[PDB]
Amino acid sequence: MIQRTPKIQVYSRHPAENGKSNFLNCYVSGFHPSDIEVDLLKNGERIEKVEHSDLSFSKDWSFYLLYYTEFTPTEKDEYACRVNHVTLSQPKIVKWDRDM
Amino acid sequence: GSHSMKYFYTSVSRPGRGEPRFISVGYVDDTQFVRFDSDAESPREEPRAPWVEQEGPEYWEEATRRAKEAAQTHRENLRTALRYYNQSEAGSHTIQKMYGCDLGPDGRLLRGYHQSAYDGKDYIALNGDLRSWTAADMAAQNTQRKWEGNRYAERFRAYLEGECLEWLRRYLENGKETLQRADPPKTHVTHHPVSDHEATLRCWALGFYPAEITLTWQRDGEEQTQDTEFVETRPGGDGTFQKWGAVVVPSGEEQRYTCHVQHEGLPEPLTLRWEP
Amino acid sequence: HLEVQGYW
Repeated sequence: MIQRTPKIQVYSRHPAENGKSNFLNCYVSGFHPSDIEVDLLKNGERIEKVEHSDLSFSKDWSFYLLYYTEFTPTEKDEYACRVNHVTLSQPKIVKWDRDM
Repeated sequence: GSHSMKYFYTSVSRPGRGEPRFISVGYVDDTQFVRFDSDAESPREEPRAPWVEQEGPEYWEEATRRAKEAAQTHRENLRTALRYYNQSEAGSHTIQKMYGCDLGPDGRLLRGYHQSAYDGKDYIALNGDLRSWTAADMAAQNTQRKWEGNRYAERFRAYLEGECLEWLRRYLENGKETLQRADPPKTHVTHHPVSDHEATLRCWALGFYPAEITLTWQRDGEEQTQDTEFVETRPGGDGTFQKWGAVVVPSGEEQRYTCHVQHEGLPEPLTLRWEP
Repeated sequence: HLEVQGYW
């Protein structure tokens, strides 16, 4: 029963521009089993309206999921993605970077 | 152009918490059009695309019935697997099954897919000839002989050359504007200093379809592998896709690097250079 | 959706 650690990407649908409405995305893939819990934080808290795609997998049977929510990038606010999976001793947090 | 339709099934057993959860997703190329979750307040084939939502009650009721049959089959397969691998009913397990067909530019069955994995690892797959099977282990061999005894591959072939193809064409015709239109990627180069002596050149390709794309970096027209990074192609959330590739460069050599992008929607392979 | 059921 192989267990793979989830890959995490945190990005924006469009190139970020402070004050301009945008879409924050968190793509978690290559994980197994499919049991997991993704959450979007904004300054240390969780996001209310957070939708995700339907469970699916890739060629090598690796599961992938896309969580997403609307957000307006600023110079002060911090956005991040938190991932809880069995292959993780503690919830992994990936901070959003407009350069990635 | 060559297209494809595929179904992805995921059944997860959860001892003590009821029946195994079944999740089915339907795809045309890289565009999901249907979904079925057994944990849904109302387990019923749901549409995830506008060019499918217009279908009559027959499509949804029939699709739902078939989906439920599939789920049940996956339950029985879960138990059978518990026998094969000599496993307990108190333990959790996973079964994944992908199966679809590819429509050639002419209209004939190009390729066929029917493969399944158990607990993350390959279980059994239909070979390219669509007539022979490949079992990953001793347990899967039982299934292989089973399907060799009941002529399963033949019937499945009948499915591929039949309903699968016809429905694929129906989908392609009902939504040509979104399924047959390949959009080119918006590409651009960014520069991110990682030191007073090194910098990061990141090549961005955004909002393209389908997902098929190729990004590369070149030092003086060659090809960079050392000090490079390519992230897994990601969805934009609006039916499009993204992908960037970065390279670490000695400060002052940025103008010696070129990003090359190959995509279906591009007339000619793009070549970008950092232009601040 | 495939209508034929492949039992392991």
